[PDB]
Amino acid sequence: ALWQFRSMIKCAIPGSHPLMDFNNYGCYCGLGGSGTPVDELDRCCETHDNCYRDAKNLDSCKFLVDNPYTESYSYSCSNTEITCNSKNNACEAFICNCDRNAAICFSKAPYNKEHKNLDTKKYC
Amino acid sequence: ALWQFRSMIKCAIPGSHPLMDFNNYGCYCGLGGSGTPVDELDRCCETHDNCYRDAKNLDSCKFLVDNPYTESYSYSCSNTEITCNSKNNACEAFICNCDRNAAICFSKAPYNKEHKNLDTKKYC
Ligand SMILES: [Ca+2]
Ligand SMILES: [Ca+2]
Ligand SMILES: [Ca+2]
Ligand SMILES: [Cl-]
Ligand SMILES: [Cl-]
Repeated sequence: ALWQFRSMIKCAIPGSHPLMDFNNYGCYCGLGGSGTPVDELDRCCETHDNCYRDAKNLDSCKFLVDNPYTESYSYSCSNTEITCNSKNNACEAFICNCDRNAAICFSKAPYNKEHKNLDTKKYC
Repeated sequence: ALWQFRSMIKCAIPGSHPLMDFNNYGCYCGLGGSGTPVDELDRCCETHDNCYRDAKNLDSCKFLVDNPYTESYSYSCSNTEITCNSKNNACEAFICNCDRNAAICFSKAPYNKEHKNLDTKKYC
Protein backbone atom coordinates (compact mmCIF):
# COMPACT_ATOMS: atom_id res chain seq x y z
CA ALA A 1 0.00 0.00 0.00
CA LEU A 2 1.09 3.61 -0.50
CA TRP A 3 1.80 4.09 3.21
CA GLN A 4 4.06 1.03 3.21
CA PHE A 5 5.99 2.34 0.21
CA ARG A 6 6.77 5.57 2.06
CA SER A 7 7.96 3.48 5.01
CA MET A 8 10.18 1.43 2.69
CA ILE A 9 11.78 4.69 1.58
CA LYS A 10 12.55 5.76 5.16
CA CYS A 11 14.04 2.31 5.65
CA ALA A 12 16.48 2.51 2.72
CA ILE A 13 17.13 6.22 3.33
CA PRO A 14 16.96 6.97 7.10
CA GLY A 15 16.98 10.76 6.86
CA SER A 16 14.41 10.94 4.05
CA HIS A 17 11.06 12.70 4.12
CA PRO A 18 9.34 10.56 1.42
CA LEU A 19 6.36 12.80 0.66
CA MET A 20 8.38 16.03 0.73
CA ASP A 21 11.49 14.72 -1.07
CA PHE A 22 10.23 12.26 -3.66
CA ASN A 23 6.82 13.62 -4.60
CA ASN A 24 6.59 16.17 -7.38
CA TYR A 25 10.14 15.62 -8.59
CA GLY A 26 11.21 15.57 -12.20
CA CYS A 27 8.72 14.18 -14.68
CA TYR A 28 7.73 10.90 -13.01
CA CYS A 29 8.17 11.23 -9.25
CA GLY A 30 4.53 12.04 -8.59
CA LEU A 31 1.13 11.22 -10.07
CA GLY A 32 1.49 9.89 -13.59
CA GLY A 33 3.98 11.62 -15.83
CA SER A 34 5.02 12.54 -19.34
CA GLY A 35 8.07 12.74 -21.55
CA THR A 36 11.44 11.29 -20.63
CA PRO A 37 12.91 11.19 -17.08
CA VAL A 38 15.31 14.06 -16.32
CA ASP A 39 17.81 11.95 -14.31
CA GLU A 40 18.42 8.63 -12.52
CA LEU A 41 16.02 9.39 -9.67
CA ASP A 42 13.31 10.49 -12.08
CA ARG A 43 13.86 7.26 -14.01
CA CYS A 44 13.50 5.23 -10.79
CA CYS A 45 10.07 6.83 -10.57
CA GLU A 46 9.18 6.08 -14.19
CA THR A 47 10.20 2.45 -13.65
CA HIS A 48 7.98 2.28 -10.56
CA ASP A 49 5.08 3.62 -12.63
CA ASN A 50 5.75 1.07 -15.42
CA CYS A 51 5.98 -1.66 -12.76
CA TYR A 52 2.54 -0.69 -11.47
CA ARG A 53 1.30 -0.70 -15.05
CA ASP A 54 2.53 -4.27 -15.59
CA ALA A 55 0.80 -5.26 -12.34
CA LYS A 56 -2.56 -3.79 -13.43
CA ASN A 57 -2.19 -5.75 -16.67
CA LEU A 58 -1.93 -9.11 -14.90
CA ASP A 59 -5.03 -11.18 -15.69
CA SER A 60 -4.60 -12.93 -12.35
CA CYS A 61 -4.64 -9.66 -10.35
CA LYS A 62 -7.46 -7.23 -9.65
CA PHE A 63 -6.62 -4.30 -7.39
CA LEU A 64 -9.29 -2.27 -5.61
CA VAL A 65 -10.14 0.81 -7.69
CA ASP A 66 -7.63 -0.78 -10.07
CA ASN A 67 -4.96 1.03 -8.08
CA PRO A 68 -2.00 -1.06 -6.84
CA TYR A 69 -1.31 1.58 -4.17
CA THR A 70 -4.33 0.15 -2.31
CA GLU A 71 -2.74 -3.31 -2.22
CA SER A 72 -1.36 -3.95 1.23
CA TYR A 73 1.49 -6.48 1.61
CA SER A 74 3.90 -7.65 4.30
CA TYR A 75 7.52 -6.52 4.44
CA SER A 76 10.20 -5.89 7.06
CA CYS A 77 13.02 -3.41 7.52
CA SER A 78 16.39 -4.32 9.01
CA ASN A 79 19.29 -1.85 8.91
CA THR A 80 18.45 -0.15 5.60
CA GLU A 81 17.68 -3.58 4.13
CA ILE A 82 14.12 -4.19 2.89
CA THR A 83 12.65 -7.69 2.77
CA CYS A 84 9.40 -8.69 1.06
CA ASN A 85 7.68 -11.50 2.92
CA SER A 86 7.66 -14.70 0.88
CA LYS A 87 4.11 -15.29 2.09
CA ASN A 88 2.65 -12.34 0.16
CA ASN A 89 0.38 -13.66 -2.61
CA ALA A 90 1.59 -13.33 -6.20
CA CYS A 91 -0.10 -9.93 -6.72
CA GLU A 92 1.03 -8.57 -3.36
CA ALA A 93 4.55 -9.87 -4.00
CA PHE A 94 4.65 -8.12 -7.37
CA ILE A 95 3.67 -4.80 -5.79
CA CYS A 96 6.04 -5.31 -2.86
CA ASN A 97 8.93 -5.78 -5.25
CA CYS A 98 7.98 -2.74 -7.34
CA ASP A 99 8.10 -0.64 -4.16
CA ARG A 100 11.26 -2.31 -2.86
CA ASN A 101 13.16 -1.87 -6.13
CA ALA A 102 12.03 1.75 -6.23
CA ALA A 103 13.10 2.43 -2.65
CA ILE A 104 16.53 0.94 -3.34
CA CYS A 105 16.82 2.79 -6.66
CA PHE A 106 16.05 6.03 -4.79
CA SER A 107 18.78 5.34 -2.24
CA LYS A 108 21.43 5.07 -4.95
CA ALA A 109 20.39 7.92 -7.25
CA PRO A 110 21.81 11.47 -7.04
CA TYR A 111 19.34 14.00 -5.69
CA ASN A 112 19.37 17.10 -7.87
CA LYS A 113 17.52 19.88 -6.07
CA GLU A 114 17.16 21.70 -9.39
CA HIS A 115 14.78 18.96 -10.56
CA LYS A 116 12.50 19.36 -7.54
CA ASN A 117 9.09 20.83 -8.38
CA LEU A 118 10.09 21.08 -12.06
CA ASP A 119 7.97 22.89 -14.66
CA THR A 120 6.66 19.67 -16.19
CA LYS A 121 4.50 21.52 -18.72
CA LYS A 122 7.71 22.70 -20.38
CA TYR A 123 10.39 20.09 -19.67
CA CYS A 124 8.45 16.84 -19.63
CA ALA B 1 -3.54 -13.96 5.11
CA LEU B 2 -3.73 -17.36 6.79
CA TRP B 3 -0.32 -16.92 8.45
CA GLN B 4 -1.45 -13.61 9.94
CA PHE B 5 -4.60 -15.19 11.33
CA ARG B 6 -2.54 -17.78 13.20
CA SER B 7 -0.42 -14.94 14.59
CA MET B 8 -3.56 -13.10 15.70
CA ILE B 9 -4.52 -16.22 17.64
CA LYS B 10 -1.16 -16.37 19.45
CA CYS B 11 -1.67 -12.69 20.25
CA ALA B 12 -5.09 -13.11 21.91
CA ILE B 13 -4.08 -16.45 23.46
CA PRO B 14 -0.35 -16.40 24.36
CA GLY B 15 0.04 -20.10 25.13
CA SER B 16 -1.89 -21.28 22.06
CA HIS B 17 -0.61 -23.51 19.27
CA PRO B 18 -3.05 -22.31 16.55
CA LEU B 19 -2.58 -25.11 14.01
CA MET B 20 -2.54 -27.88 16.63
CA ASP B 21 -5.31 -26.49 18.88
CA PHE B 22 -7.82 -24.88 16.53
CA ASN B 23 -7.56 -26.95 13.37
CA ASN B 24 -9.71 -30.03 13.04
CA TYR B 25 -11.92 -29.18 15.99
CA GLY B 26 -15.65 -29.73 16.14
CA CYS B 27 -17.54 -29.32 12.89
CA TYR B 28 -16.22 -25.97 11.65
CA CYS B 29 -12.72 -25.41 13.04
CA GLY B 30 -10.96 -26.65 9.92
CA LEU B 31 -11.56 -26.73 6.17
CA GLY B 32 -15.22 -26.14 5.38
CA GLY B 33 -17.74 -27.88 7.58
CA SER B 34 -21.20 -29.33 7.93
CA GLY B 35 -24.10 -29.50 10.33
CA THR B 36 -24.40 -27.36 13.43
CA PRO B 37 -21.45 -26.27 15.65
CA VAL B 38 -20.92 -28.48 18.72
CA ASP B 39 -20.04 -25.62 21.11
CA GLU B 40 -19.06 -21.93 21.41
CA LEU B 41 -15.57 -22.45 19.99
CA ASP B 42 -16.94 -24.47 17.07
CA ARG B 43 -19.44 -21.67 16.44
CA CYS B 44 -16.63 -19.10 16.44
CA CYS B 45 -15.21 -21.15 13.58
CA GLU B 46 -18.52 -21.35 11.71
CA THR B 47 -18.88 -17.57 12.04
CA HIS B 48 -15.37 -17.11 10.64
CA ASP B 49 -16.31 -19.30 7.68
CA ASN B 50 -19.56 -17.34 7.11
CA CYS B 51 -17.55 -14.10 7.37
CA TYR B 52 -15.22 -15.32 4.63
CA ARG B 53 -18.27 -16.27 2.61
CA ASP B 54 -19.70 -12.75 2.87
CA ALA B 55 -16.31 -11.39 1.81
CA LYS B 56 -16.18 -13.59 -1.33
CA ASN B 57 -19.66 -12.33 -2.17
CA LEU B 58 -18.61 -8.67 -2.22
CA ASP B 59 -18.84 -7.35 -5.78
CA SER B 60 -16.08 -4.88 -4.95
CA CYS B 61 -13.64 -7.61 -3.82
CA LYS B 62 -11.81 -10.26 -5.80
CA PHE B 63 -9.42 -12.46 -3.84
CA LEU B 64 -6.67 -14.47 -5.52
CA VAL B 65 -7.91 -18.02 -6.16
CA ASP B 66 -11.11 -16.59 -4.69
CA ASN B 67 -9.66 -17.47 -1.30
CA PRO B 68 -9.65 -14.72 1.36
CA TYR B 69 -6.87 -16.58 3.20
CA THR B 70 -4.51 -15.30 0.49
CA GLU B 71 -5.43 -11.68 1.28
CA SER B 72 -2.65 -10.11 3.27
CA TYR B 73 -3.48 -7.13 5.52
CA SER B 74 -1.79 -5.03 8.20
CA TYR B 75 -2.46 -5.51 11.91
CA SER B 76 -0.61 -5.12 15.20
CA CYS B 77 -0.56 -6.95 18.52
CA SER B 78 -0.21 -5.21 21.87
CA ASN B 79 -0.71 -7.13 25.11
CA THR B 80 -3.34 -9.61 23.90
CA GLU B 81 -5.07 -6.75 22.08
CA ILE B 82 -5.37 -7.01 18.29
CA THR B 83 -5.64 -3.90 16.12
CA CYS B 84 -6.54 -3.83 12.42
CA ASN B 85 -4.76 -1.01 10.63
CA SER B 86 -7.21 1.64 9.45
CA LYS B 87 -5.18 1.89 6.25
CA ASN B 88 -6.12 -1.61 5.03
CA ASN B 89 -8.34 -1.29 1.94
CA ALA B 90 -12.02 -2.18 2.29
CA CYS B 91 -11.49 -5.84 1.30
CA GLU B 92 -8.40 -6.25 3.46
CA ALA B 93 -10.19 -4.56 6.37
CA PHE B 94 -13.13 -6.94 6.03
CA ILE B 95 -10.82 -9.97 6.18
CA CYS B 96 -8.77 -8.47 9.01
CA ASN B 97 -11.91 -8.05 11.09
CA CYS B 98 -13.13 -11.57 10.34
CA ASP B 99 -9.81 -12.91 11.65
CA ARG B 100 -9.73 -10.50 14.61
CA ASN B 101 -13.28 -11.32 15.72
CA ALA B 102 -12.47 -15.01 15.39
CA ALA B 103 -9.25 -14.72 17.41
CA ILE B 104 -11.10 -12.88 20.17
CA CYS B 105 -14.02 -15.32 20.05
CA PHE B 106 -11.51 -18.17 20.46
CA SER B 107 -9.96 -16.52 23.51
CA LYS B 108 -13.30 -16.40 25.32
CA ALA B 109 -14.72 -19.81 24.38
CA PRO B 110 -14.34 -22.95 26.54
CA TYR B 111 -11.97 -25.50 25.06
CA ASN B 112 -13.54 -28.95 25.22
CA LYS B 113 -10.87 -31.54 24.50
CA GLU B 114 -13.62 -34.06 23.75
CA HIS B 115 -14.52 -32.06 20.63
CA LYS B 116 -10.97 -32.18 19.28
CA ASN B 117 -10.59 -34.33 16.16
CA LEU B 118 -14.30 -35.19 16.28
CA ASP B 119 -15.89 -37.84 14.04
CA THR B 120 -17.50 -35.27 11.75
CA LYS B 121 -19.01 -37.94 9.49
CA LYS B 122 -21.27 -38.90 12.39
CA TYR B 123 -21.75 -35.81 14.54
CA CYS B 124 -21.72 -32.98 12.02
CA1 LIG C 1 4.66 8.93 -11.51
CA1 LIG D 1 -14.27 -24.25 8.68
CA1 LIG E 1 -3.22 -7.30 0.67
CL1 LIG F 1 5.74 8.96 -2.16
CL1 LIG G 1 -5.71 -22.11 11.94
